[PDB]
Amino acid sequence: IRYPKTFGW
Amino acid sequence: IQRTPKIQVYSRHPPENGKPNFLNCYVSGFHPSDIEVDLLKNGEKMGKVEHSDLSFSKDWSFYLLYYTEFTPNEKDEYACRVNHVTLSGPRTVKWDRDM
Amino acid sequence: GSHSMKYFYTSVSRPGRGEPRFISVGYVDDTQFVRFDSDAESPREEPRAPWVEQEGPEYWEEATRRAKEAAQTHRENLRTALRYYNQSEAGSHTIQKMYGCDLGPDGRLLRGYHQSAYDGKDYIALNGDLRSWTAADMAAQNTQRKWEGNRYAERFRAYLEGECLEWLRRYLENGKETLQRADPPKTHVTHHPVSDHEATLRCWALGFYPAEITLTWQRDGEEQTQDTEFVETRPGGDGTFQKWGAVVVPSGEEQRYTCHVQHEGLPEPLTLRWEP
Repeated sequence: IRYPKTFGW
Repeated sequence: IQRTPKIQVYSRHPPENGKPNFLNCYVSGFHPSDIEVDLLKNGEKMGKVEHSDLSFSKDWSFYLLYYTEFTPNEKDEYACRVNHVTLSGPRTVKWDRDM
Repeated sequence: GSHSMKYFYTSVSRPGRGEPRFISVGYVDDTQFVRFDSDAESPREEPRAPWVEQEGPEYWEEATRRAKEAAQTHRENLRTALRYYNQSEAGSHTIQKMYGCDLGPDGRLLRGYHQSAYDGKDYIALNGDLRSWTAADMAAQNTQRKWEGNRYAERFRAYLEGECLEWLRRYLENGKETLQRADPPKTHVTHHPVSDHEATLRCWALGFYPAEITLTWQRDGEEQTQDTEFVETRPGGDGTFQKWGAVVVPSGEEQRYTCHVQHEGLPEPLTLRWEP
């Protein structure tokens, strides 16, 4: 399963 | 940074003349991901060539597997042609049943 | 006996040719099971393993959602990077990101991964302690600071010990006969004369899983690096792996060379000689 949140640079 | 692709053209199983088999061209350690790969029979692009989904390894270099179904013999010659920004023109690697 | 789940992300900007291409793939150990491509005719999370197809619609919808969100954010990261390194919007650039978790035999988290590169070079990576970040340059220090500001390492750690492990175990159970297998390599030695005073010995290892394997040549019981060529482990195209190691030998000394193969599917390591 993928990680829900994606971090912005 | 740009990296030159490595090419390995080989068969899934040990080749036997007249016996159906699978031809693979494995391109790795290249960058960027923009690349063109062709499987050739006697210098001409084969009928149905597909490839795996783009992925990369520890050093971030990409790798792809192109493949088709082939039945090896003695008179036919198979090869893999690769085009990449790091390559001065297309590079062609003939399939060697010893490798 | 220690398994792993990893996701790989690749975003490539293509000025003038529309939005950047986004390709993400999921792996359990050395087996791909999912795939998302923004250039697919109907972009969505797709199964690439037989044992993941049994997941109901909710799984594929949620996975597609997360994949798309990742694509958007990556697209924003491209722009942010253009601003950081002060680069043109007419040039092509690439962001790569691998993450994932290692399930230990004791059922607890063994290893954690969250690392990302820009244009093929390290950008920012989660440290082994799973609490701090390492930035490769000045531009990445901004990302590091702002990631520390919103406690992202901790938030990812919650996933590492949560959904990641749960779903990893699930995948392991569902694909037991293909993921928890240890298929040994079919091996053999071949002989290929180089001239009249030399000949190449090639040690083969075909159809093994996982990809982890060791091939060495020895002369009189002593490892040899001189005049040897070991090719990069390659996929079979059917879920297996291959590898061969060659050594150039003086004609007449063939019987003093031995090939040594170590693999998880092998009860004991193999010692092979050329059998004409």
